[PDB]
Amino acid sequence: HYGITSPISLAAPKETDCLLTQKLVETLKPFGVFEEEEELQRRILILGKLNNLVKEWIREISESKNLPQSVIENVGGKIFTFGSYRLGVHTKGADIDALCVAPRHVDRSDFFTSFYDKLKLQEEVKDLRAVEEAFVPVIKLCFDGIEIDILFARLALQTIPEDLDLRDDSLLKNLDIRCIRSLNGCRVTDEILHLVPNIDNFRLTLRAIKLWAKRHNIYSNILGFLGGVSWAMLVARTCQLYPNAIASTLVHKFFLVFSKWEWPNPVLLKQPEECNLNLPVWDPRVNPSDRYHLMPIITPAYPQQNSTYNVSVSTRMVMVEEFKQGLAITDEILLSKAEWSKLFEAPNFFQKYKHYIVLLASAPTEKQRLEWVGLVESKIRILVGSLEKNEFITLAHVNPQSFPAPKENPDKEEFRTMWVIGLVFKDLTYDIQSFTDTVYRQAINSKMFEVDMKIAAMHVKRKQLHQLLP
Ligand SMILES: Nc1ncnc2c1ncn2[C@@H]1O[C@H](COP(=O)(O)OP(=O)(O)OP(=O)(O)O)C[C@H]1O
Ligand SMILES: [Mg+2]
Repeated sequence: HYGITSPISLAAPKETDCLLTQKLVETLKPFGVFEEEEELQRRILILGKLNNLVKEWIREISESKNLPQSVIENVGGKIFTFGSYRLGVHTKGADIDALCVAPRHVDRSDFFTSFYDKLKLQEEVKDLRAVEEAFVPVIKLCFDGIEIDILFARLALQTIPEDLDLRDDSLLKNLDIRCIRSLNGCRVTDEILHLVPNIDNFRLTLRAIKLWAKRHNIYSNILGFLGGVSWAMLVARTCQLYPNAIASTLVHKFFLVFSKWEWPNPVLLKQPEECNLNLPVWDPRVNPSDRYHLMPIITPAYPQQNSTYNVSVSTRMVMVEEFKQGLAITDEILLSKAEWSKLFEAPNFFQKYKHYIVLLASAPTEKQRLEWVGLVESKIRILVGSLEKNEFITLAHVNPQSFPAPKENPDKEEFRTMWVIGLVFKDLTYDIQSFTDTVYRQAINSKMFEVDMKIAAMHVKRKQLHQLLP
């Protein structure tokens, strides 16, 4: 079977679960969860165009390197996809994650120069922006209105066979880490798709879970919660444990299983083999550092890593409790005492805590507000870390959903967004100032700050929140 343990139940559904699974599908449609068929066709044709451009590009490089006409006639080249799109659970408006795989005679500097220019002169391309210096180098663009983030990797192969499988550990044999990191995404995705008993049932379930997580304010890797990959792996492990169940049951078992999971025991999709290479691998047995991890969900391809080391005490608490409520609602639905709609109802965040901290960030230009909000959000965990060390606080729940904030000037217009943070006690002015000072500081030190880029935080009581809001 699938997994590092035996399944929990091999039971198949009853017609009763089949019609219950159809009502789920129906409850999801209004939420944009399912992309339109005409649009999926649009995206398919778009990738074909891209795949060809990559082919065309590589051939030209194969010619400038004068390689024999035999090689030139067989070098190949290919565009691989990964993440939600490749998983089959991308929603309306979601971006596409792609990797460009080329043979050895095409360097990375070629990707950022020869290939970048080729995209630059295509009629369908817009917003062609590159980031050659990121953790995972990437060229971003908007192809016919579709956001596409493209990684790049150079393999030690002379030619790229159409049936190349990127899971073969040998492919990493002595390669630049940049290349290794760029391959990780596809491998992890391709692994997940090969570790679940029934993909179709996996897709529909993942669909339901991601909506639920987003609606319940716990969807964000950056802010210490879970991102697409993490949710996909949790859902996959659930499938491995109920190989013959369908979506209505899996969604339920998802909550049954994880609301009772004993953290920090790690969530693994397969047994980790040992490989000669010396790459970072999550392993509490050899690495003491990895023992402090709170809610580990490990990547299935070498080198395995914890996809959620941003999860703190607060976030872990929040999600554990959210799993319990989740289990409860599905329990009713399964007893026909509730509708699937009840699972996707968002409990008013602005009313579920007796205290809150509100983050205000703004810049002089819409262009800047967007850039500023970027930097700010990456630092919000710092404040939570502080709020946590405080002896009077139990947890800080940052709502990963920011938004435009009220006017602070009736005259000139304003580009100001805001955040609302949940609090739970067992004054806060000092911790908030350290944060504020630290944000203004790190931003300025890393040359990513402009005069008039403001950031203010303030404590507020529930009753007073509704004021500083719509
Ligand atoms: N920790 C990770 N391990 C392996 N692959 C990762 C990891 N983080 C990101 N990726 C890959 O990069 C992709 C980044 O997009 P991200 O938004 O994080 O997830 P996604 O599920 O593809 O997208 P959605 O949020 O569902 O739209 C997702 C996955 O294919
Ligand atoms: Mg994505």
